[PDB]
Amino acid sequence: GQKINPIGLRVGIIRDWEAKWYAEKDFASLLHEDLKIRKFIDNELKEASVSHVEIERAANRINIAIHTGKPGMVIGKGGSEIEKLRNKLNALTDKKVHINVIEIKKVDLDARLVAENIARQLENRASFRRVQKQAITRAMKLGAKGIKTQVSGRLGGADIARAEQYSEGTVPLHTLRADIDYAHAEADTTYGKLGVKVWIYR
Amino acid sequence: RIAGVDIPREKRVVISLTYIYGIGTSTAQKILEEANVSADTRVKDLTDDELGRIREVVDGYKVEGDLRRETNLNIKRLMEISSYRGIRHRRGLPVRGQKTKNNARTRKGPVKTVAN
Amino acid sequence: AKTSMVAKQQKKQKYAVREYTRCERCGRPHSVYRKFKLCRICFRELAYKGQIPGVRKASW
Amino acid sequence: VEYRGTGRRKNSVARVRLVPGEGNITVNNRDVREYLPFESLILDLNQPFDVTETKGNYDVLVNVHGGGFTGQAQAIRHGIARALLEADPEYRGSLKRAGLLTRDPRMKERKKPGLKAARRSPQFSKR
Amino acid sequence: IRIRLKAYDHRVIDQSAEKIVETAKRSGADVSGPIPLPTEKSVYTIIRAVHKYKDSREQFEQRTHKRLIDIVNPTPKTVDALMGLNLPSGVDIEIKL
Amino acid sequence: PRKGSVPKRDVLPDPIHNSKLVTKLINKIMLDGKRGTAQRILYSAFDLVEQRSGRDALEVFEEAINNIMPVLEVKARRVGGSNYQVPVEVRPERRTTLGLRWLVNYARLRGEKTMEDRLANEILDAANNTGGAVKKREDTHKMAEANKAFAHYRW
Amino acid sequence: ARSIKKGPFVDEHLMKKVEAQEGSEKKQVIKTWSRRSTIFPNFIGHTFAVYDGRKHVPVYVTEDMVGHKLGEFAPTRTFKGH
RNA sequence: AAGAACCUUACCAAAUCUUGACAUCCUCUAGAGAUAGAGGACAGGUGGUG
RNA sequence: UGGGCACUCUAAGUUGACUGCCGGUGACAAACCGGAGGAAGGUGGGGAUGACGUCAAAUCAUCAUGCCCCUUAUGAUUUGGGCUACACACGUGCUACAAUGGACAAUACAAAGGGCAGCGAAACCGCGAGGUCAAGCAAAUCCCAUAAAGUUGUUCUCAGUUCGGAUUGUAGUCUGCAACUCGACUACAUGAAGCUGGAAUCGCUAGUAAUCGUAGAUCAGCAUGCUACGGUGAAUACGU
Repeated sequence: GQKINPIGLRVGIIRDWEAKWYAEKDFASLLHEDLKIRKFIDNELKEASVSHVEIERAANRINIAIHTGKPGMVIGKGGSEIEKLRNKLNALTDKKVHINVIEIKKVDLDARLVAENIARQLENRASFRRVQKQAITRAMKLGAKGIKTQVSGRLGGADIARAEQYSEGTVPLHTLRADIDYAHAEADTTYGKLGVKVWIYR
Repeated sequence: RIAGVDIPREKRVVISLTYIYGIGTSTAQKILEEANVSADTRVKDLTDDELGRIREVVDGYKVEGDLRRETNLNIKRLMEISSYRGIRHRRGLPVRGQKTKNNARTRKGPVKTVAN
Repeated sequence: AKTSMVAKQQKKQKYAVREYTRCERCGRPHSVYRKFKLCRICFRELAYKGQIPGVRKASW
Repeated sequence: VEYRGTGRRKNSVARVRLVPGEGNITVNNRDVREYLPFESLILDLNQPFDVTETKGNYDVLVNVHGGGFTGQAQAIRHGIARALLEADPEYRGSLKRAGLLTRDPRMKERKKPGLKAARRSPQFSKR
Repeated sequence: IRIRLKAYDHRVIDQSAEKIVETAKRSGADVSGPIPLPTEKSVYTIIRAVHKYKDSREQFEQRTHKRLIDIVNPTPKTVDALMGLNLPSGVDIEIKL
Repeated sequence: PRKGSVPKRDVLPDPIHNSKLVTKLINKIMLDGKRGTAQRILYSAFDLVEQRSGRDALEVFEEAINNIMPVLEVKARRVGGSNYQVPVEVRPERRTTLGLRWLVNYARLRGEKTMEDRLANEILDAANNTGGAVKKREDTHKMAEANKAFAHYRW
Repeated sequence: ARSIKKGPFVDEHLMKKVEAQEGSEKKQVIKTWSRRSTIFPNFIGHTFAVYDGRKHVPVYVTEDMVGHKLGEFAPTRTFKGH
């Protein structure tokens, strides 16, 4: 146990909560509704480049703001796809008509998208060194002040767990006045699970 | 001396009378409410007429011998019918249900150690 | 074992002293809070992302 | 003619009201020798009354709440010094020389995790 | 007339301390100043480790900030404009009325 | 320690006799933060020794303290298989700390009924060059007397 | 234990198989699982095969045993020394 | 383990069950009580290897 | 209490402590010593923050997971028992071995929290646990709630005792379908070891060591455990 979670450390100071609502009572059911929506979103919007999911609640209505790197894939050809998402969520408990899609223009500048992109290639028998270096190269080319990447566990199919970590630029994880996007992803391979961590600082 | 059990002299009545088996402090304070004794006079400064008043009250309670006999037949009954409390009495173990694994000395008695 | 004790806890027991609390996210039967219905582990992971409203690290 | 000089010590706040007059010290509408159990607290209370000569010249109408008695006594003492300057502001030339205008920050310590309560540690043996 | 607001974030309760006194002064009405009410801190202490490593505890807080604003001259244009609450979906409103 | 010197925490004069020495004696009698008793212990003994001797309570105390305070201590050096007991003269500040400590410790070790009478008994005995408190300094001097041959080993 | 308002406790099915046979002369060896039932005064001259956890130890109920639960008369643990 | 009378209990003895305790599509009567009578690919495993 | 909101609090913003300054030692420069304000002076004090790596350290029993097996069992529902068993040894604490104390009565001074079918006042009954009725409070508004050590007097007069409260007997209170295994308590009776702990050993240089109570998480009920909160509160620290 060495590194504190970058997101948890900076939440409330410079970062903001995803679940933004108040519940003096019924907090347990309202919170578990958030996870129930998020978990359903996770598998339904799997191949869509979904990075963050914000659930807001006001006047017995659930507001969902889904930040995606592939708008239109979620929305559909004018709204057909998002309609199925809305009504499928709508069937669960109350009504949640508000769904807002936010475009993520720099997909390679998002930690969750970069980590997921790395993890999916790793599952398809790819070099654990090439995926890190190429992804790192793209982010630095996009103006990021610094990017750090780490892939752990049976690198290349070996019988012993290792951890390949490559870094470029400046990634100060000790400074609090700095927004470092951190995300962890898993790549289930034939030899076992992999651990991907990305530290994109802009 | 009350009914055969001599109490320590040069002591206050409320304190000296607890030396009798079967009588404690709370019971002793009860005597001085009935018998008109100031609870501060020494047994050696006590007056014989005060002794009579005290002695009349004492036998009303289960004072001596009887309380010893009562407590024994209660345990003896537990021994005869072989309950949880009463079998542990035979083996000298805490009968309430305390932990006998490491800390039970006023029931086990002396520490007869086994070497390793 | 899991998936049987979880359903048993979900199932209404006969009396009011038979039911217990399990972490609805993972099923842990120990150290489960009541304001969040979450174990000490699931509390840490969800509070780190910020999915529990208003919960932040205390530094007093 | 109340010279309001505030004073805080530990978890106590004293509302010192200096008023002219030779008389006793009335802590929470009570004599200082009936309020404070010990005289040593009453000596520490009159420290700024003695450093600059104004002993007993004021009837301190103090409204103290919080803490025990030593915390309240020094909160009054600190409040008295912050009120002696409220009467005459040419008094600091000896109050700073004796350190009476400074809020003492020697407040208690956190119960440090991993260590037994405060800065001390539990028993340690070798296996 | 006792409008009170509770919020987990102090910034949205400071913004909620305002923005309703301004809709109170939108009509002709006197409103009392935002009363700073004591916040309620809930402290949680959990073991960081997933098993046995005790004495290593992660401490979390949750501060519910509170405000009190009192309308002193309730005009009809205030009861109609009382629905203009710009709640950011996370600021609880309790108008005692 | 290693880095320079440590400033010491000071005391205020006694409420009654106006002596910083008297207040520090209270700080020694005190157990478990109980000032109340310690303050009562001394005043029940200062006012008691006045009835025994006759002179002022603080006047006898000042005389007694002088007869407990040590003049020459014995600090330990080391050359090897022999430990050098090097006699070192006591600095004035440590003398009062030792004199007050030996008054309390050798009053506790005695006994008649209570602590106040023991303290008062030891106070008068010290002014008369008797008691354990003055027997501790007589042994402290004696060890300093014997080991004058190690005087020049004073670091 | 219990109270004076609540009174004594016997399992809702246990006494039913006691006042079932009391109109007959012969006592029975009723198998029992409720160790928590108070031995009632009507429990007299009756063998109760109380479950200790693995077996049904029988117990002839005398007057003195009224007051304690039959669980006190069924040894659960076994110990033969060290 | 920040909570062992039942539960928790993952352990043991009895009463039991096998598409299952759970997916995914296809009011009375005995009886400790469960439960009983009347008013199919699949699951699962606190099983093992930190 | 009317009235004010003055003081204090409450919580938002905003000043301040930056070697700015004044000297003097280094002008190889950094730096260092003392002084001045100033509430705070030299990273002002505490918290969070734990690099490369180390220990194949811990966790397949939070969870997931590669592989390996069970799959009318290694799965599954119930009642009872066990997890509390006791020849003993070890670690961590609590309580005392009293007179700076026991008891007996009066008499003060906090902080921090929690609370909706919860906190539960006031009254009444009971020796007491507690029970019956209950106001108010979704709470800076009502309740937990009273801090206790502390102060003042009286009593004991060094004694295994008016210290100590382990252990048993009896009769009860609450919670729970159900306190036997194996709950917390309350009364009356009893009254153990223990007269300050050997060799060894740990902690600490301030509001610390020591000492007194309060609160919370879990929780039908159950803490000498843990986490927090305050009250009283030492002192030499020359020196390497």
